[PDB]
Amino acid sequence: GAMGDILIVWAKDVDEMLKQVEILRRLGAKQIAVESSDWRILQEALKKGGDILIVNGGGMTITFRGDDLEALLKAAIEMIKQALKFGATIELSLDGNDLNINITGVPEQVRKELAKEAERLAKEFGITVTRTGGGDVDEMLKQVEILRRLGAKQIAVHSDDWRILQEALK
Amino acid sequence: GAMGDILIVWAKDVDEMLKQVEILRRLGAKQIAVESSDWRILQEALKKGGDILIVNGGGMTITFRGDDLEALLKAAIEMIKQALKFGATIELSLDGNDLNINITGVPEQVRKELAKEAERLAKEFGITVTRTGGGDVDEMLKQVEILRRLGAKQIAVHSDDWRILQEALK
Ligand SMILES: [Co+2]
Ligand SMILES: [Co+2]
Ligand code: NA
Ligand code: NA
Repeated sequence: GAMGDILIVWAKDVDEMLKQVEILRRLGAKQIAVESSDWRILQEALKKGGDILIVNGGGMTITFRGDDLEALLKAAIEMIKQALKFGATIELSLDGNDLNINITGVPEQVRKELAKEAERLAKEFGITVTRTGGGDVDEMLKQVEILRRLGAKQIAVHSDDWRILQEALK
Repeated sequence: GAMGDILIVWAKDVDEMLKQVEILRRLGAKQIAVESSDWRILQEALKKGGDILIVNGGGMTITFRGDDLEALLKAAIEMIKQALKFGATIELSLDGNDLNINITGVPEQVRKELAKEAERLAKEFGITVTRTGGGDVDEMLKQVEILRRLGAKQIAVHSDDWRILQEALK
């Protein structure tokens, strides 16, 4: 189309992803890329007829959940300050009662520390936290091969994530 | 490669972009996609031999600059709280004395309000701010055609950004 060739959907829930894809198709979108830390969401994107995926191999998505938005924001803000100081690239978005934080470009020991602070911050502010991805490099290599067997044509990875993973492979 | 087909570089400076691309090529990267609000950075990515670009049509990058990181973070945190409440998707990263905030999925009037808060917050915390992109939809359509004439093969756009732009076109 006139504005581009590919639309990028960041998918945090299978149902929300399928609804978003259908809305874009009705507006006349032809190619939709799906980004997720959740391997099951990317497999569902392929099943729906997509073939462009954005993976997160070395990083993770932290999801804070709670009815008080100001408490989600206080938890998220501490994660953001720490992650940026460690040199990570962050993607944030509000989705109902959920605040999603996609973190890339930090080594395994730093990812482990951030995942621990997420649990601590959730207890402090009286909210729940979910962590998606964070796998070792062998799990990533296995899940990418599975996406390819299921008919992925183009798999994209954040450069900072790819550089962390290459250093870890060596 | 084994981890994917395409590496994504978020480029905020032409020189930093060219250095990043060269580092990835030395590590054996074959296809590198460049993302920027800055049309000149995307044209430079094409000149260097790239052909996959991620554009920002309706949104903007806010860049806070200053020697005190705690002051950059206080300015950034207020932008993050406001932008998330308005339903925008945000991308953040520290780059030397710069804090970069890529904002998509808010209408023109809300983008205008956020750009004003950025100026105000910069004055409050004694730091400088730069705004990149924020163009009208006609400028986006013109700059996409220019990227295509300069040899772009695949242009990606965030779905939230594309939906804002489609509503604005109508
Ligand atoms: Co991403
Ligand atoms: Co982006
Ligand atoms: Na903290
Ligand atoms: Na504020």
